[PDB]
Parts: sequence; C-alpha cells; structure tokens
Amino acid sequence: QGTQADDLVSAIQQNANHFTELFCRAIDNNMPLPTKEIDYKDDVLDVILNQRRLRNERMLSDRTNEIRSENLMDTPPSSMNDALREVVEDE
Amino acid sequence: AKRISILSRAQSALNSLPTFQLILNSNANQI
Repeated sequence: QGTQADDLVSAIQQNANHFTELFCRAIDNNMPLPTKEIDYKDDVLDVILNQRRLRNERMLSDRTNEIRSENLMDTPPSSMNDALREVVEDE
Repeated sequence: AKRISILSRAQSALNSLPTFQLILNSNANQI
C-alpha cells in the first residue's frame, strides 16, 4: 500500500515477553460485548469476572454522580465531561 | 484541592500539588 510500518515480527521474536502484555492490553481496548447472556451453566471464573466488571462500572458511575453532585465550580460540556472522567478515573 | 485542580487547568485553556497547609484563626479567649 506504500505506508510505513515497523518490523513488529522481529520485535516480537526478540522481546516476546513484553509483547504478551502489549497484545493483551490491545485486546482489552477492543473487546466486543457478549452477545449471549450470563446463565447458570457458565463458569465460576466467568461470573466472578462479570461481577468484577459490573462493580467497576458501578464504582465509576457512583464517583461520577458524587463529583457532579458536589458542584465545585457551578460552571463547554465536553470540557468538564472529560475533566470529570479524568478525576474519577484517577480517584 | 486535587479534584478542584484537575477541573481547573483542563477547562480554562505535569502538575504536582503539594500537601496543603492548615492555617487557622480564632476570636476566642486569649489566655
């Protein structure tokens, strides 16, 4: 196609241990949602991880609600949306 | 102050915030 791409194959072949977590992070950024619902025939690890994801979402939503309810400045919607997302994600 | 400062520099367009000093006054009885 003519575009420039780095030699990812040689980098994996020389330093595969780092690229394991690099690929795992890249997969975790782009994860499709589960089409079928969770049921009683699923793995115990599966329900634990589902509960962990739901608890993470609920913690983020609760902290978002608390920071929005405090109304620190009482004041560009995307600006304080991104800033509040940052303060929740590092709080 | 940490959550005030994050909502400050990203809206009115690294930063390290030290531990804030407690200063207190009063008008009670002076022994």
